[PDB]
Amino acid sequence: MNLVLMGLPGAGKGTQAEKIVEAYGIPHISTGDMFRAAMKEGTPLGLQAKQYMDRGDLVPDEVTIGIVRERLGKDDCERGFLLDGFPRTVAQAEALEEILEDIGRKIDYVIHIDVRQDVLMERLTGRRICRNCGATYHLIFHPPAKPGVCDKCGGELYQRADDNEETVAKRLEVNMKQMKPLLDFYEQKGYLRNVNGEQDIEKVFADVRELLGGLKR
Ligand SMILES: Nc1ncnc2c1ncn2[C@@H]1O[C@H](COP(=O)(O)OP(=O)(O)OP(=O)(O)OP(=O)(O)OP(=O)(O)OC[C@H]2O[C@@H](n3cnc4c(N)ncnc43)[C@H](O)[C@@H]2O)[C@@H](O)[C@H]1O
Ligand SMILES: [Mg+2]
Ligand SMILES: [Zn+2]
Repeated sequence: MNLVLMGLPGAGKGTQAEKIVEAYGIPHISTGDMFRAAMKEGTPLGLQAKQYMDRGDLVPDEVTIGIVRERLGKDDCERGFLLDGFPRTVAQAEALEEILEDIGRKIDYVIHIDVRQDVLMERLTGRRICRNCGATYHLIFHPPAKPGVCDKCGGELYQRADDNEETVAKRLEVNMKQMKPLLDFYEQKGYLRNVNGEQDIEKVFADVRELLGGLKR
């Protein structure tokens, strides 16, 4: 399974990626996760990315493409992979085609989790994640068994810096501008498939398993 997840900030991509990885054993590759880990470590790329992420802007194309090229060339990607929130621009998608031609690992399907913008502010301001393993919760929609504690590793939950009302409105504007050109790129390829993201979390995952059932595991 060679897969991409696309969708607006807060649509449910991370939530569904956790369930796909647990079921099928393929590597989870999230560019947002990679940039936040680098920022916490204080590396030159992490400090560059921080200026863009704090505002709600996208990180420039070529440095982003470069970290993806290197990750996908690893041995653990031989029998499949899941890209979560990359690509984000048509220039990223064009580069990704050339990378996969070269290593012989072409995309099976692009999964678009479709959610309208009027519900996304409430999704993002109540999001809480695990400091140690990244597991995703929501104080109203999907709370942990014990308050402030991860169900998976027992670590402390926290609110991301970028999940504030002012930075969320900027993220929605920036990412919406890229949606129609990216969706048109993959529709013309023939392997874009749509999922209704405005359902219960377990029903969204059911529809995702139904999409993926024709692939070898
Ligand atoms: N390729 C690239 N190019 C350039 N720059 C890049 C880049 N990638 C990253 N960057 C930079 O890095 C930053 C961060 O990137 P990114 O982290 O990828 O954050 P985002 O891009 O803003 O996407 P999120 O990770 O925000 O949302 P999600 O769809 O995964 O939803 P979730 O499952 O958590 O769910 C949301 C909430 O709702 C809940 N929820 C999930 N599903 C449902 C449901 N069905 N019903 C109710 N609630 C639900 C969850 O519990 C959760 O609390 C960017 O702004 C940019 O600066
Ligand atoms: Mg994510
Ligand atoms: Zn955890």
